[PDB]
Amino acid sequence: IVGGYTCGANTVPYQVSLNSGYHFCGGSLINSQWVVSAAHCYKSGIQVRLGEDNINVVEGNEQFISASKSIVHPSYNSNTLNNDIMLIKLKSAASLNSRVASISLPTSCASAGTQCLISGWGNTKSSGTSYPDVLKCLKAPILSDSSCKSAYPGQITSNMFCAGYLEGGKDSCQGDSGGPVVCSGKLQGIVSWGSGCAQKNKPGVYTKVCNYVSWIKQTIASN
Ligand SMILES: C[C@H]1CCCC[C@@H]1Oc1cccc(-c2nc3cc(C(N)=[NH2+])c(F)cc3[nH]2)c1[O-]
Ligand SMILES: [Ca+2]
Ligand SMILES: [Cl-]
Repeated sequence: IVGGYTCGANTVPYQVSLNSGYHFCGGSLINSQWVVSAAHCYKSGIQVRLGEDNINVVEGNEQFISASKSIVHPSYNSNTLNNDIMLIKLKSAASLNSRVASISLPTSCASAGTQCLISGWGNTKSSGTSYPDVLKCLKAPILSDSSCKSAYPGQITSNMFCAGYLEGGKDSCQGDSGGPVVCSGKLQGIVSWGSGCAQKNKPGVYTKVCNYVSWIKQTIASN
């Protein structure tokens, strides 16, 4: 997160860290046994780390659970990043409490101007690499489709939306990939891609989760 602030320990209880010996992507807990992340964060040997704040210190509240299976969306296109969503099933259910909680899936899509919370342990520099120990937060609005398509002509599909600041300075970045974009208590986006981080007129692009609720529910119900 570039230009964001320290969230405060456990204030984002649905945030998870996907770990393979180091933090590589974020994700969102949607029930006690499933996490939603981005398809491009897929890899084998994933350990999901819940209740985290400092990812380099065991401070208490952490639950480390291995992924039993990862389900990348069948129509995921790694060249356009269209359908960039993945579901991860945990080997055992997590114990939910006030520090580890699931976030709700939306019943409708959000409108331009909605203010959302984006969080993660991704890079904090737009020019260079500085990865934080604790969770960073950024409040950012969903942009209109016209401004998004004007920024990324020919690359935005109906399963994506832009959120951020066209002036640059505040944005999600590499490492935040797979994590949550929550608006009015509902998970509306997944950090997916963007050109650089916090650059002027190059906002972040997020997977539009409201277009995948029936898919998430049918897939969870059959696995
Ligand atoms: C291929 C996976 C393997 C595990 C590590 C993440 C990597 O994926 C990535 C590699 C390099 C950059 C990104 C990335 N940059 C990003 C920048 C932005 C933004 N400008 N708001 C964003 F929204 C998502 C991004 N994701 C990214 O998601
Ligand atoms: Ca920790
Ligand atoms: Cl276009």
